[PDB]
Amino acid sequence: AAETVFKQNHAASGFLAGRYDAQAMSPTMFNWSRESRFTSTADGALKWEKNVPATPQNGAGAAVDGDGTVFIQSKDGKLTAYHPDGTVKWVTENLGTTYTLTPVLGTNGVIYLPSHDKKLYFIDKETGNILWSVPLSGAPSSDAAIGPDGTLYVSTLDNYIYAIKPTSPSTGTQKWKFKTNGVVGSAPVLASNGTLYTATYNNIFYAINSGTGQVKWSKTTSNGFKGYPVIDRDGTVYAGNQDGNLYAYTSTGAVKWTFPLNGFSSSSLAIDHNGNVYIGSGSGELFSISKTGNMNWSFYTDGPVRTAPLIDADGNVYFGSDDKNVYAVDADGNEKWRYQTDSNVISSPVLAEDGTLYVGTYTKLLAFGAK
Repeated sequence: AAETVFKQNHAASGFLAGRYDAQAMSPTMFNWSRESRFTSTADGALKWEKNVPATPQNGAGAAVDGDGTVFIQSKDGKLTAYHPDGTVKWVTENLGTTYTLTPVLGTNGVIYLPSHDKKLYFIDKETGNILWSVPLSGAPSSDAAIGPDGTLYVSTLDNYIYAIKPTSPSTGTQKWKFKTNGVVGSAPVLASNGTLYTATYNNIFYAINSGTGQVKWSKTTSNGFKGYPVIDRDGTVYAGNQDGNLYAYTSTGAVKWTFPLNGFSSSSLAIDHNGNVYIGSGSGELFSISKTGNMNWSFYTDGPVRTAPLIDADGNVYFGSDDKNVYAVDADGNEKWRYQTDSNVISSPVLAEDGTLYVGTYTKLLAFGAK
């Protein structure tokens, strides 16, 4: 257990509060504001590095529990639990290859990991033993988002949104399922009013009632949305589109505004307690954009920014780029430090209680400790 509990929301965000491990330091990559409640004095000095070969979907990465244990999947079928000092705590194998997702930490020590084996794994966080699995009709294309009652929402590659009850195979596991029109590119996120949001590469944006699985409203665009959106207190969805614009939709489906990214959207989003939203672009920039759609600042890198940015309690923003640099910037967009590595930084950063920053590439998991 950690000092303070994990919250999905600050005053300016509007995600649906789900049954996540409130005692963990970072129990989920997305479906939360991505503004850490922790500060960090990390100055860019590498604490350690491990070889974690991965191809994470939409910037998936590690999770950290209350004890500081770092859980991360590798594309060799392994789910590894690391102690804070880099030594292995346990390892479970034969869990799925090709693609990597985030091991989401639910209540009662359960890790929820969807597997390319077309299974949803219930894994004990303490030992790494598989409690049971739920079969999926297709390969999963998203992390597991957890509802208030523990329902798990994932998208599958055969064009479905699945609502799975967090129960043993002794009962029916399907709360509902929704056949989507096209390949899901925007993974399910959930808003305070109970709406689930997703989108497909047939250019359809869905607002789905997460209680019944019925479509509230939908919109088509000229191009497809990609990544995990963020939601503000008013229920407005901010989502990056491959046509080069960040869209903002109100909860009723009205277009609040758009902002041009000078390139295809390349990362999922973050929202701070002042209502600013952050997104990376294929143009190489990491944008900070106000709630009214005005650009606060733009940090330039030499490659597409695919890591979903992370904000700490002091307003510093951490991310990585396809120029193979890990970046830390202050709340005004000025560089604090950088770190050159051998592979593209694509696995979104995570912050531990003591300010240790974990971030990953295609080959390595990195750890930047305190100063």
